[PDB]
Amino acid sequence: SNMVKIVTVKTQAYQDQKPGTSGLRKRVKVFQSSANYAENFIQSIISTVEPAQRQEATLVVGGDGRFYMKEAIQLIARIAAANGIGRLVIGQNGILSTPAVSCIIRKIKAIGGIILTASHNPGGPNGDFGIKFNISNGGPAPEAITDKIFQISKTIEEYAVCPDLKVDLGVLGKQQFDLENKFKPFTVEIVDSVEAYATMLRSIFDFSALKELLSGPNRLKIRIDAMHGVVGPYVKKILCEELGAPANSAVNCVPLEDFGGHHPDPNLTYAADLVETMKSGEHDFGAAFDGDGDRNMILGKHGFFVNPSDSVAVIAANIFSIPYFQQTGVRGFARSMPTSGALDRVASATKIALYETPTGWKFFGNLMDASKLSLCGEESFGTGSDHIREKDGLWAVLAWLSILATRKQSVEDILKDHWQKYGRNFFTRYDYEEVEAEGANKMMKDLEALMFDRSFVGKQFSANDKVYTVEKADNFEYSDPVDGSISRNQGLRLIFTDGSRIVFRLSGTGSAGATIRLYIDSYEKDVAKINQDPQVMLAPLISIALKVSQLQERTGRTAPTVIT
Ligand SMILES: O=P(O)(O)OC[C@H]1O[C@H](O)[C@H](O)[C@@H](O)[C@@H]1O
Ligand SMILES: [Mg+2]
Repeated sequence: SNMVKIVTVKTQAYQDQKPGTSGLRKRVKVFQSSANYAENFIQSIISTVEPAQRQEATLVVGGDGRFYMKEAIQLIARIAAANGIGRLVIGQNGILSTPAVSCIIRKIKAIGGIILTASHNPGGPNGDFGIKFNISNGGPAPEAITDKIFQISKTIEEYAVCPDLKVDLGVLGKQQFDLENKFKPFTVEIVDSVEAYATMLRSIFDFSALKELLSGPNRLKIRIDAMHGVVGPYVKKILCEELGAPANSAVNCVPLEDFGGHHPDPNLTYAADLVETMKSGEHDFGAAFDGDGDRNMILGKHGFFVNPSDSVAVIAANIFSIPYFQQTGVRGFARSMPTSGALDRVASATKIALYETPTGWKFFGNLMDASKLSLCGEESFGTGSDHIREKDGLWAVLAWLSILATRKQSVEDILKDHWQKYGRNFFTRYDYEEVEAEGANKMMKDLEALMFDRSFVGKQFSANDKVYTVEKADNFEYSDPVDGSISRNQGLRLIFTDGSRIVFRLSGTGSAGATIRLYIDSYEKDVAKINQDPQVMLAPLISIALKVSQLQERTGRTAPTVIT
């Protein structure tokens, strides 16, 4: 069973195996009931590697532990072997967080990786399955490569497979497979899921300082919720075993194939258990990760909610508490365009460049690969640095713990100090889910044409005490300074003279009919206004956003589906 035949299987192409920014995501039942669905796609990824480059190539493979992952990893090995891929590096039990895969690709100079995750979407027999492809910089495959995969998948007629090859995913070490009529062996390395990632973090952060923060009498009390997803064993081996947090600090830290039956998505309703725990007042700091570990929600004593746009501003303002940045320097800051302007206040005060990018990783990774980006953030619970080429939720928690250790203040007092220094960007996102496309597209086309008229800049909108004056209004465009690409129609912005913004986007992650995302960013300098309820302070700007867009009239919605 270490010697196996290579066979050619005739297959039929599917027409919809189109990777997006985040991979190919289908319902598990589709993968199961569509013959050769996964095989076709895996073969299609590998066909993008020139045969002459396969023998010396390594692919990193792992996923978030959801149902169907181990069957898929076996299939990757069976096809990789038969196609002449020299070596796979696989996390034990198939487990690798998305940041760990990025770490390992870059550490061992793999040609890329295949991540078995649908991120924050549910899993289990009735949920979703995802297949991501990352390339040699450890980041997501860019669109030129995912298009080739899609093209290959639509006309594929056969794949090569080693049907008798079986990998033991549970034991560490090197497994070799001799292939019938092939001279060199196929090699699988099962590595510890956490080791390489933990070794990386060990050089970024001061584990001594953190261990002192988290251990003993006056320890910072923390509660970390992996939501039954991939970050679980990372929490246990790093925060508990190595840094000395008591074991009760790690909740939902055993990966479950169905993520305990819930969405592994960190926000106030999907992580309501963590929130309710934090309300008790016993713990100083709480955090939640998504299913594959690149997203994070940060909570403080009493359930104080650090909104992600503030979180990256705070890290930016205390960035040299982290030894990595002490030693590399700060090459730049970035946030997606819809993210709040809190980061800009910090970057302006410290004379560091601020990149405002369209939604999507590739803009961040481009700037990182150019040595221009050290810290980036997304209002959708994303924080990252150039230590890898994916966002990193556990990294962001360690960043926070490092800042708490040097600041010696509560999470809430750090935010109050921040807002007093930079002013506060009150922020919320309204999601209108599954609105009819005709209404939503009409709402956007009409609003854009309203904004383009000569009189729109300088117009004044008032609601209560607030007056907002239009400084600029446009449909966001981005000329990418690395790859030359021009990204257009990236979101309608109403930029007011006072620092506030309204942003409208249509979601590019198509559900079934459009979803509208309305971002409200209201800047406030007054000290008697910075400690107010955000929804109260955002109401004037929300009123204006609905009035000028005519959203209720276009869509029939009187209320968002989700407020964040
Ligand atoms: O285009 P949208 O629907 O607004 O989604 C954009 C989002 O897609 C994924 O969920 C990524 O994890 C996020 O980085 C990104 O913000
Ligand atoms: Mg994710």
